[PDB]
Parts: sequence; C-alpha cells; structure tokens
Amino acid sequence: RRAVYIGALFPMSGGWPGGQACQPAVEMALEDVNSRRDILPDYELKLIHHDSKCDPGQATKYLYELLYNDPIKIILMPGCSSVSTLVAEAARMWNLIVLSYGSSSPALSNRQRFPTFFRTHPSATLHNPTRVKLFEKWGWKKIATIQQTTEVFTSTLDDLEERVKEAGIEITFRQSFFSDPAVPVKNLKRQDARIIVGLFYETEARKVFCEVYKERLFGKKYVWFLIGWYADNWFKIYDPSINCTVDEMTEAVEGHITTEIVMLNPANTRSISNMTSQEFVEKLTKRLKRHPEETGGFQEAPLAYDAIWALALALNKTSRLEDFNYNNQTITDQIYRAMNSSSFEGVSGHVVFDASGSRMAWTLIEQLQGGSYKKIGYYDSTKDDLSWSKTDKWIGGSPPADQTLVIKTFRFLSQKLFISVSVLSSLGIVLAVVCLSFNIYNSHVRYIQNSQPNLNNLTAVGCSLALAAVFPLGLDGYHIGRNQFPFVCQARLWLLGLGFSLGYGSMFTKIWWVHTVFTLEPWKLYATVGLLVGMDVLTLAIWQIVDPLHRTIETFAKEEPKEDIDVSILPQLEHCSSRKMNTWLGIFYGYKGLLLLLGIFLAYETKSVSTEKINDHRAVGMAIYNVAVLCLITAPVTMILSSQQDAAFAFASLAIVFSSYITLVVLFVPKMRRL
Amino acid sequence: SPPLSIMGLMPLTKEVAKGSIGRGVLPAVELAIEQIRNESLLRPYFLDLRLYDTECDNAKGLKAFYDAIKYGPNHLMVFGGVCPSVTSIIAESLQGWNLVQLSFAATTPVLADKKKYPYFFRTVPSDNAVNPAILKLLKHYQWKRVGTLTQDVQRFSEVRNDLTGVLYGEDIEISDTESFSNDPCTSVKKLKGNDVRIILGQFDQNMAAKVFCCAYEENMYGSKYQWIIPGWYEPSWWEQVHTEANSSRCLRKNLLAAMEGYIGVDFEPLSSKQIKTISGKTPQQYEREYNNKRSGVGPSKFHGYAYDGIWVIAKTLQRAMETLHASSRHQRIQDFNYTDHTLGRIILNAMNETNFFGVTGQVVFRNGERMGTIKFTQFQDSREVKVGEYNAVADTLEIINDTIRFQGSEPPKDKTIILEQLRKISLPLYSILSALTILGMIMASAFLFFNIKNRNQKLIKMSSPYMNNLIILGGMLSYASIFLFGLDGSFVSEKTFETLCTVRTWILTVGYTTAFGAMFAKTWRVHAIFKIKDQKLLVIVGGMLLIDLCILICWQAVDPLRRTVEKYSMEPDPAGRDISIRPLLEHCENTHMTIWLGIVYAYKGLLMLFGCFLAWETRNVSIPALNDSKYIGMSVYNVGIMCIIGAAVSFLTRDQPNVQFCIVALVIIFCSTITLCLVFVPKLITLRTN
Ligand SMILES: *[C@@H]1O[C@H](CO)[C@@H](O[C@@H]2O[C@H](CO)[C@@H](O[C@@H]3O[C@H](CO)[C@@H](O)[C@H](O)[C@@H]3O)[C@H](O)[C@H]2NC(C)=O)[C@H](O)[C@H]1NC(C)=O
Ligand SMILES: *[C@@H]1O[C@H](CO)[C@@H](O[C@@H]2O[C@H](CO)[C@@H](O)[C@H](O)[C@H]2NC(C)=O)[C@H](O)[C@H]1NC(C)=O
Ligand SMILES: *[C@@H]1O[C@H](CO)[C@@H](O[C@@H]2O[C@H](CO)[C@@H](O)[C@H](O)[C@H]2NC(C)=O)[C@H](O)[C@H]1NC(C)=O
Ligand SMILES: *[C@@H]1O[C@H](CO)[C@@H](O[C@@H]2O[C@H](CO)[C@@H](O)[C@H](O)[C@H]2NC(C)=O)[C@H](O)[C@H]1NC(C)=O
Ligand SMILES: *[C@@H]1O[C@H](CO)[C@@H](O[C@@H]2O[C@H](CO)[C@@H](O)[C@H](O)[C@H]2NC(C)=O)[C@H](O)[C@H]1NC(C)=O
Ligand SMILES: *[C@@H]1O[C@H](CO)[C@@H](O)[C@H](O)[C@H]1NC(C)=O
Ligand SMILES: *[C@@H]1O[C@H](CO)[C@@H](O)[C@H](O)[C@H]1NC(C)=O
Ligand SMILES: CP(=O)(O)CCCN
Repeated sequence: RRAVYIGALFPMSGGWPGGQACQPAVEMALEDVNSRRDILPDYELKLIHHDSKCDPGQATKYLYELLYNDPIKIILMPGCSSVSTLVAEAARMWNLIVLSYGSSSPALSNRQRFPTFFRTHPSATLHNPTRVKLFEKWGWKKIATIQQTTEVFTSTLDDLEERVKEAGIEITFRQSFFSDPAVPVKNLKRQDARIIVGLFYETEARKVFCEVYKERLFGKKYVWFLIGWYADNWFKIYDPSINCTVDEMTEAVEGHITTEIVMLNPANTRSISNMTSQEFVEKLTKRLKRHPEETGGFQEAPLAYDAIWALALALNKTSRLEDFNYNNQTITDQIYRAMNSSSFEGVSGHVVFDASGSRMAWTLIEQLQGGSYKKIGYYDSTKDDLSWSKTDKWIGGSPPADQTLVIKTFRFLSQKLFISVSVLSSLGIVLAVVCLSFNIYNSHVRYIQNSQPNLNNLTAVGCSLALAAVFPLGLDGYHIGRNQFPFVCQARLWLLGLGFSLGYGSMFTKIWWVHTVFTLEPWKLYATVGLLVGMDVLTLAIWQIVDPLHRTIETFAKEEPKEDIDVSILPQLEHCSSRKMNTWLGIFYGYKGLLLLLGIFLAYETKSVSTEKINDHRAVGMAIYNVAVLCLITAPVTMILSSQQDAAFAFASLAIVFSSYITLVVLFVPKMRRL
Repeated sequence: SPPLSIMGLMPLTKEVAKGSIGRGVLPAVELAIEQIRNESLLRPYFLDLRLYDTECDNAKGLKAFYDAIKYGPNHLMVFGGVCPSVTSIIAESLQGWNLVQLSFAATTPVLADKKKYPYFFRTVPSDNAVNPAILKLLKHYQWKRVGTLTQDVQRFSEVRNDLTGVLYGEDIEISDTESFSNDPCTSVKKLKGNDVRIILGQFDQNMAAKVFCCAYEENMYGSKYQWIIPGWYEPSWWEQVHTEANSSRCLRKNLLAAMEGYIGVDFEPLSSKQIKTISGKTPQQYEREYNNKRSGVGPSKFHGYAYDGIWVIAKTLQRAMETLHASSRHQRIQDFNYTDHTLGRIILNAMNETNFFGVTGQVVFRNGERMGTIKFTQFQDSREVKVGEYNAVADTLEIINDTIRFQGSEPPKDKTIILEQLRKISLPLYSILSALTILGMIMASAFLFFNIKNRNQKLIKMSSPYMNNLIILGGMLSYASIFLFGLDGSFVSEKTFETLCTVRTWILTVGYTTAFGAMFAKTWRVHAIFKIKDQKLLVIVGGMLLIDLCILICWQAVDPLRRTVEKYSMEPDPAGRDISIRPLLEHCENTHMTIWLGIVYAYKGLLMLFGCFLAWETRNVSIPALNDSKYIGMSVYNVGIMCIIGAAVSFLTRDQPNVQFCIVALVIIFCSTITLCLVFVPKLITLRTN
C-alpha cells in the first residue's frame, strides 16, 4: 500500500493543555481506520505530530519545518487559537485546507478572509443566549467586564454587548490589560462595581485572583462570572511565579458562576463505527495513564474522533493522490467540492460541519460550594427550556443586587400624644354640653336678672365646635391620609374658622355694649354682630374655593442610613398648603389680632360698674385677657416651627385645652356661686 | 573583501496605499552606504543590503521571508517592517534563529513588553514618550484635577494603562475614567455632571468630529476648558472628514468655533540647533542635500529617523566585530548556520550600549527605547503652530514664548473656589433692640431717682425699702445681660468671646437670684400668716445666691466651656458666577452640658414651683397698704410662664440665629417692663394724687 502523511500540532502545556488527552485519542483513531477495508483499499495514513504550547514562536519554527521537509504533506491539523488563526491566514499561498478542532473564535466565520477553513468545535457565542436568561431571573441592569486583549474575547464581548441591547441591560465599565493586571483591578475597586465578568487565561486567572485578594474586592456583594473548561483543581498547584497562598484563593473563589457546553450525546444510538458512547469513554480512559479528572483537555476527545472520520469519509468520496504538488488547483477544488456536500452521523450526534456553525444545542451551568463543584441546571436554546433544580446557595438565601433607595414619609406618636389629647378633650366636651343644658332649662328670675343666655349659648357653641377639632388635627397618613386628606384639612379650617369667631364675637359684643353704654339693647347690637360674623364667614369661603390647600410634600433629610443594609432612605413629610400661604395666613392673623387688641382696649377703657343687665365683667375680662395673651403667644410660633413632629401640635393642643377650661370655669362659676 | 548582507522588508509598488513611504526612505539609505563606501570602515569586508517586498501582507510576507531564508546567503540582522501586524508576527518568532530586528516607523505600544520581545529595537519614540513631558508641563501650570476620556483599542488602552505608572508619586489625581465604543457623549454627560475642566483624550481621527459636536451641545468649550489630544493626524483633516457625504448631525460653523485651541502632542522630525554631528555636517547640509537629492518622489517625514539608524547599525557592528579573537572570529562570522547563540549574545550586548550625537540629537537607549524629543502644537485660526519642545536627557521643557495665548486673560483653574461664611445678625434689629433696652435703662434710672427722691417720706409706707431697691437693682443688672448677649465674631476678634459667654451666665445668674429673692419675700409673709431679725431675710437670700453661685463659679472654673463651630456644606451659587459658599456657625459649650445646666434649670424650676404653690395658697391675707401681695403674684405667674416658654424656645430654635435673639430679648424686656410697671406705677399714681 502507498502511504500519505498528515501534519499535526498537539499542545501539551501552556494556557490550554489539551494534547495530553488528544494525542492518544487520534492514536486510537488511525488504528481503527486502517483496519476497515471498505474506505481505503490501497492507501495508508501516517501522522507527523509536533508540540507547540500554542506559542507563536515555536509554532512558526515548526511550521517552517513542516512546509519545507520531505516527503510532501497533505493536510495540517492545528491546535490553539493563535496558531489556528496564523495558519488559516498564511495558507492561502500554498492552496491547503485547514481543519481545526479546538478553536472557537467567532471571527473565523467571515468566509471572505478564510476560504479553506473548517472546524468541528462550536462557536463561543453560545454562552450569550444563556447569560441574558440568568440576567432576567435575578433582575439586573448594570454589569462590568474585564478581558485579555485577544480578538477571540473581543469579538465575543462585542456579540454579547450587541445582543444585550435588546433586553435593556447596558455595559457601564470596561477595562483592559496586556500582561500586568494590577492597575485595572485597583481602578475597578476604586470604581466599586458589583457584577463582574472575566475573560482571561488560566495563569492570568491565578495572577488576578491573588490580586483581588490583595484588594478585598470580594465577599458578600460581588458576583463573578467565569469560563468552564478549566481544570478541576486549577488553583491547587504550586506556582513559583506568584506570591499568594492557597487559603487566600480558597477564600477568594467561593461563590462564582461557571458555564460550559455539553459535548456528548446522552442518548443510546449506534454510530458509524459500530460503537456506543460510554464504551468509547471506557476505552479512552483505559488508554490514558493519569486520572481523567485532572488530565487536561478531556472533554474534547470525540470532536477529534469525528474530525478524523469526516475526512476519512471525504477521502472515500474523492478516492491519483500520489503526484500532488503545491501549485495545482484542480484537486484542492475537487476535494473542496467533495467536502462542502458532506453530512453524516458520527459519535457527537449528527456531524454536519457545513453550516454557519451552531449545530449543538445544550449548555451546562455550575457553581462552587465548599470546595466542591455542583451542577445547577441545563438549558436549551431553541425551545427556551430551562430545567431548574433549586440548589443555588447564596449568602443569606438570596442573591445580592447593586444598591437602592427607599422613600419614607414621617409620622409621629399615634398613641401616647394622641389618645391622651383625645381623652382630655372628651373629658371637657361633655361638661360643655351639660353646662349648656343647665343654661337651657333654668328658666329662672335671677338668671333673667343675669345676662341674656343667647350670647352665652353663642360662646358655648363656639367653644364646643372649637373643642371638637383635635380629631381632624391629630389624624395623618397613618390611617386616613390617602385621598380625602384635603377634606380633613378642610374640616380643620372650617371648625377653626367657626369656633373661634363665634365665641370671640359673643364676648366682644357684650364688651362693646358695656363700653358704649357707660359714659334699644334688645335688638341693635345682635344684628350688627351677626353681620360682622357673616363677613368673617365670607372671607374664609372666598379663598377656600378659589385657591384651596390640597397637599404638599417637603423633602430635606439626607442619604446614608448607615445601618447594616446599603439601602438609602429619603425622608419626606406631607402637609396641606396652597401655592401661597404666608400672605393670607399673615393678613388674617393680623386682621384678627387687631380686633383682639381692640377688645382688650375696650376691656381696659372701663372696668368700674355694671347695672341692670349682668355684672360678669371682671370674670369675662380676665378670661378674655387670658385667652388673648395665650393665643397671641402660641399662634406666631407654629408658623415659625416647621418641624411639626412634637412642637406645633402640642403647643396648639395645650392652648386649646387651657382656653376651653378657662372659658368653662369663668362661664359657670357664678351659677355655683348663686346656688 | 568578503561581503556581509542584511535583510530588509518594505512595500515597494505603487498599487498600494502605503508604498510611497517605502519609496520615501529608499534614497536616504542610498546616501549612507556611499558615505561608508567613501570611508570603508569595514576594510577587509564589504557591506551588502538586500531588499525584498512584503506589501504588509501575512501570506506574501511569510512566503518572501521563507524564500529569503531558504535561498539566501548568511544573513545577520533584519531591518525594516512598517505594517503593524507583520512586524509583530516576525518579532514574536524571531528567537528561533537568533537575529535582531530594527524598525523605524512602528510606533505601536505592544512592542514594549520585553518579556516576549527580547530581540527587538527601534529608533523612534513611541506613544509612551509623551507621558513624562505632559506631567512636567502640569508642574508649569499647577493643574491637579484632570479627567481622561479614552477609546477601546489596544494602543489606546496601553497608553491609559501607562499613565498611572508614570503619574504615580506626585500629587495629581485622575478624577474620572470613561470608555465608549460607539456613543461617546453619554460619558461626556457624566463628565459634565462631575464638573471637570482639563481633559486628556485618546481616540482616533474618525471619532473626533462626533465628540466635539455632541460635546459642543453640552457646553464644554469657551474660555474654561483645555483639551490634550494626540497629533499624528494628517494636516487639514477636518475640512473633509466633516463633509463625509453629509454628516448633518453637526454643522461646520458651529464646530470651528467649538474646537478652538486644543493642544496636540507629537514628536519632532529634525533638530533646530547646530553642532558638529557624527557625520561631519550640519542638519541644514543634510536637509538641502536630501531636498535636491531626490528626483521626483514626494517627500516623507520618516527618512531622517532611518538615515541615522543605518549609521547606528554600522557603528554597532564595528564595535561588536573587533573582540579579542581574530582568526577564529572570522571563522565564527562565516560559519553562521543560524545556530550560534553566543554570537547573538555578543551582538545584543554590544548593541545595548551606544552613545553618540547623530542627526536627531544624542542617540541613547533605555530598555531598548530611544530617548528623543517631543513637540507641542496649538490650534489658532484653522491652523496648527509649534509652541514647545521637551528634552529627555536634560529633562527640560522649552516653550517658544511670544506665541501662546489663552481665550480669557489667564490660565484656567482646576475647580471652583470654596468660601466659608458666618451667618450674622441683622444690624437694624440689633440697633432697634439696643435702643429699646437703653430706653428701658433710662426709665430705670428715672425710677431709681424717684425711689431716692422720696426716700424719707412718711407717705411711702415706711416698709420694704431694701427689697424694692434690690428688685430694681436686679432689673437694672438684668437689662445689661440682653445688652451683652448679641455679640459677633467680627466685633470681638476672638479676644473676649471666651469670657463674655460665661459672664453672660454670671450676670444672668445674678438676675435669677434677685428675681427669686423678690419672689420669696412674698412667700415669707405668707409663711408668717400661716402660723427677731433686722436683715436676716436679706442675709438668707444672699446666702442662697452665694451658695448656688459658688456652685456655678467652681463648676465652671472646672468647666472650660469654650467656643466650637460646625458647618453645613450645601454650597449653591449666590453671586451667580462660580464661588461656592458654605455656612459655618460658632457656639460656647462644654463636655458636661446636661449635668450642670440640667441641675441649675431644675433648681430654678423648683424655686418657681414653690412660688407657684405660695401664689396658689395666698389670695387675700387682709394686708394693709404696706403690702402689695397681688401685683407680686401677677408678676410671678407671668414670669414663670414667660421663662418656661423662653426656655423651651431657646432650646429648640437652633438653626435660626435671627429669631432666638429677638425672642430672648422680647421675653426679657417685656417681662422686666411689666414687672417694674406693676410694682412701681400704683405708687406712681399715688404720688400723682399726692
Ligand atoms: C458491532 O457489530 C456487530 C456486528 O458485526 C454487532 O453484533 C451483532 O449483534 C446483533 C444483535 O444486536 C446480532 O443479532 C443476533 O444474530 C444472531 C445470529 O447471528 C441471532 O441468533 C440473534 O437472534 C440476533 O438476531 C448479530 O448476530 C451480531 N453480529 C454478529 C456478526 O454476530 C454488535 O452489536 C455491534 N456493536 C454495537 C455496539 O453496535
Ligand atoms: C513577594 O515575593 C518575594 C520573594 O521573591 C518576597 O520577598 C521575600 O519576603 C519574605 C518575607 O515575607 C522573606 O522572608 C524572603 O527572604 C524574601 N525573599 C526574597 C527573595 O526577597 C516579597 O516580600 C513578596 N512581596 C509581597 C508584597 O508579597
Ligand atoms: C465509499 O465506500 C463505499 C464502500 O466501500 C463505496 O461503495 C460502492 O459500493 C457498491 C455496492 O455494490 C460497490 O459495487 C462499489 O464497487 C463500491 N465502490 C467502489 C469504488 O468500490 C463507494 O463507492 C465509495 N465512494 C466513492 C468511491 O466515492
Ligand atoms: C458550500 O456550503 C454552503 C453551505 O452553507 C453553501 O451555501 C448554500 O447554503 C444554503 C443555505 O440554505 C443552501 O440552501 C444551499 O444548498 C447551499 N448551496 C450549496 C451548493 O450547497 C455553498 O453554496 C457551498 N458552495 C460553495 C461556497 O461553493
Ligand atoms: C546596557 O547599557 C545600560 C547603560 O549603559 C546598562 O544599564 C546600567 O545603567 C546603570 C546606570 O548608570 C549603570 O550604573 C550600570 O552599570 C549599567 N549596567 C551595566 C553597564 O551592565 C545595562 O545594564 C546594559 N545591559 C546589558 C545587558 O549589558
Ligand atoms: C447635505 O446635502 C445637501 C444637498 O446637497 C447639501 O446642500 C448640504 O450642504 C449637505 N450637508 C453638509 C453638512 O454638507
Ligand atoms: C517671555 O514672556 C515674557 C512675558 O511675561 C516676556 O517679558 C519675555 O520677553 C519673553 N521672553 C522671550 C520671548 O524670550
Ligand atoms: C480559545 P480556544 O477556543 O482555542 C480554547 C478552547 C478550550 N476549550
């Protein structure tokens, strides 16, 4: 039989040692293809393998060695991505065919630059339909990346940032380094990101995790995304090129998320080589020497096993290959046309390398807990299948987030300060009405000798409606303050406008008469008093129906609650006010205060006698002086104090209660005196 | 004369876009060999230069490289390479045959890692020779708050990574660090929100029009900012990249006034000065000879940095060739089958040291990189002008003065001004309250005149002279307290401020004591009525005042209740320009404000409550005209209420310094006038009756 030759590069060390599991596997394939008499009746295949570490220097040297040695070769079988790209770019001047098996760069899909390139490894954009899904379950919108500046990761990051634009999520911070990552990690710590996705090699993984330990960028509020085809114990080896220790990585890599792609048919079929899948697994694990858990590149063996069978079937399809030069075209195009139209079934399911890539479907997701690997859940891309298993263990049983801020309205002491005021009002509100009743039924000669009780019923009704005004004053957003809050403040204002004006007028008209008499009564003064109070009623109703007080929120307080949660509280307080208040309230209080000063002037201008009507003038003068001074002292304070947590309510309530008490006692002392 | 040949790779044809550059440097080397050929430093040998073609393509370049290796004589070094990919592909795989590569136009920063480029030298300052010069310029203008805006390519990330290591150690901090891919001015909006004023940019030529127009909408121009941009763009690059078949989203005349006076940083092609260089002629001689040397090929800007590199190569080979051995050394330099590692080492180690004055100044290396010269340019009247220079061995920066200018009349500032301000009392209020208190003092003087006038009159009831005199003396002494309260830091200059607050407390306590004594004289009568000494009641009120005053004076002798000051940084623009002002206010406190003040306030409250109990009990003891037990009662109830109000008010209004002074002043003045009038004026009306 004649003999043909193939060229192969097997990486056995460096950033991705795969050849240690890949060199025997190809060596398990030739002995099976050279034993079946169907596919090759008069030819043998031989292999020329060389180590490269996928470094471009040794790769260039051995490529020069292969292209200018004896005998003449037919195909090349590259390794890692930097050499696959170099051979695919350089092979256009010799008319060869490049068939890779471990490269997953998306930029190798551009057929304009790479005409004679084929691969069995799937594209690396298959992680992007997955990650967005894990971004919608936990609800995030701000992420950050860090990468090693090779185009294999730049194009994948470009595709992810292109396809994340439709789900609303947006990148915020980008970093880069070529060989020394200390300054990007320092800047990332100083910028304080929380969700980080890493794209770098294994040795740089160690040289960044000991420096993320040296910058304390881990713990409870940091999430790390990594790649999945690393070794199982890629941190438990001794490396003299670092200064970090093993427990400073054992505490550093706890709680990161890894994603990988499945690569083996889980079913039970019959392949093209009459062999199931776990028997293949058993034979491969027997041929090796170390354990399959730490042997590098163990997952990618059936791809190379089908990568040989596909070319074997192709070489049966062509079937004059002994005078093949490096400058004749008719064979390269003949084999190309035979390879473009090939599809069959092998070990990794159906093998159809003729597409735009993307012939696998599923992925696989894992997390690290306690120094052990755990499988979270599978995924399918087409039918949106998501076989969850509910085993993810966060800190505190819940994943972190970025940072938020809550909005909080203020309240006050809804029990201690309010129920006491309520019972204190209820103690007097009933005494008021029973003294009014005593004024009612006492049709008595001597009471007729005293003043006419209509002006005392006016004062009593005024003080009763004023007393019954703490309940609209104490209520807030705790119970009712949702929609009819403007009506609660309206109730306040109506009660306030009535209950003060009525009693003050009912005293003021008596003091008016007792002034003007001294130095007709049954109808003159009552009607002009009624007119004056109806005037006062009109004033409130004018700018209560044209420019009312609905609601107003005021926010002052700052950030930083400084509790155990990073959340930030923003306190506010709502109260009833119009667009303009400091004019109307001022003018009404001054116009009323002038009337109060006029009343005290009229009380001062004669205190001496009383005759034939009533003689209550000393008591009513003292009571009205007391009420006047108390109101004049209390009222301009609550306009000044805006912190109405415990001052402005308490002052007004004390004023109201003291005024009501004094009014009651002054009004219904002489009845007990005369009886 | 056996020859020795060196390889060269450069584009040659005219069908490419970057061929003339090669066709720009071919005459220059064509001079230098003849200059050697006129002196023949290699006397027993002969120099040979082989030229090939790459067209900056990997397949053709690698094929030509392999063919030159396979079908060529023994080569020694490789010189050339202009396309930024095939150069890196060669240099990363140069160690297998032990050769050294010399480039003159590759200014990409990735060739600075000598961990995978051991055999690569260049004679041109790369983009990392810009970072020192700029820092020193900052030390000429004191700019410290700076912001960077970079793209995301390799060379624009290497420069941003190098800036931290260069700018480490000095007192300059990088405020922001942004990076965009297609939309720049979302981070331009972040820089606007962060309020930066000096911008250092790293982006290519295409993104500049978009950045300056959307950066023009946000108003980051005028006489308030300064941009530092790389300057290797071709001339007049903006009159045509802005057209770009329409590029309507920003117009021309609203951009030429936006990109005004940015600073461009580049290197310098030739030397301005004149000494005798290594050839034996002036730079002017070589420039005239080059300018009349070429026939029709257009000029380039890199023929000088390679014309000296060839002479560098000749001198290194001459300094490496003549070691101690001769016969074996000529056998060793003609047996080169690309395997002699020692020959490679003696070449690298002899090329490593070199020091002479070439045509671009001194040619000295540092870790492979040449120490060179940096040129600064500024943009005026749609044209670029040279403004400076930066040496590297002398580490000086020369500015061509009488040329540079700025849009305002001074260099801009890094940040706005922080101004601290005190909150003062309104002077009309202080004048009015002082005049009212002075009028009350004069009224008190009149009252004392009346008290002294009829001091010996039988109609004066001949009862309680000393107690009324003591009451009115306490009131006169208390009015000086509200005279003394309203001080200010501008009128004390921190000379007596540490004493006035605690003598305010002195005078205040004296007033309290005299108040309580005139309070207690009534209750003494009521205690007598509810059932030996000439001055013992006066003695006992003095004893009470003395014991509680030494309690205070010693407590405060121990207590250095002194001045403090807090601030509230919420600085808005009041004047409207830019000075941010914050308020700060002073105090006079102590580390035990609760114990001592709480004790004295509680004891004054207890005295007030005892007076309230006495006023509640007594309403009518049938006192003759010698006593006035009702006015005193009215006074004590109006005093107790006024005091417990003014107390709760002064403890509450802390954030409003212009209402608590007017409050304490009104409560004191009003209380004292009402008390004095209620005490005095019934006797005044009696004297008016006479
Ligand atoms: C690998 O290929 C061999 C064939 O070369 C497979 O063995 C075959 O197994 C089938 C059953 O799956 C046998 O069928 C049986 O045939 C016998 C008579 O030969 C009959 O008595 C039974 O009732 C049944 O029909 C078949 O004979 C046998 N082939 C030979 C040559 O004996 C083997 O299953 C293949 N392995 C895998 C993993 O697919
Ligand atoms: C990084 O590693 C170097 C070793 O090259 C450290 O230097 C050693 O420091 C220890 C003290 O921790 C000494 O006992 C050794 O004798 C040192 N050896 C040498 C060769 O210097 C260096 O301290 C480490 N630095 C950091 C920051 O980890
Ligand atoms: C690929 O291999 C198969 C099996 O060896 C070839 O199949 C042909 O099978 C028929 C079955 O009756 C035989 O008569 C033919 O003689 C077989 N061909 C040959 C060349 O022997 C098939 O032809 C091969 N494909 C090619 C040669 O393109
Ligand atoms: C090489 O194979 C590709 C496969 O993608 C061919 O592209 C066509 O792809 C479409 C996809 O729907 C198919 O419908 C066509 O049948 C494919 N054409 C052929 C001839 O198979 C491409 O044409 C092939 N041939 C080349 C590039 O010469
Ligand atoms: C190449 O030359 C440089 C400069 O001569 C050497 O750098 C060292 O520089 C310091 C600074 O003056 C000197 O004190 C040292 O003596 C120099 N080291 C020497 C001359 O060995 C550099 O080390 C040289 N590199 C090699 C490989 O010889
Ligand atoms: C856009 O096209 C119109 C049509 O000719 C032209 O008038 C206009 O100048 C163009 N805009 C710019 C900025 O050149
Ligand atoms: C430099 O500028 C100053 C202006 O302050 C000028 O007085 C001086 O002459 C200049 N020196 C030059 C142009 O050499
Ligand atoms: C970057 P690469 O796809 O060539 C290595 C893939 C390892 N599973």
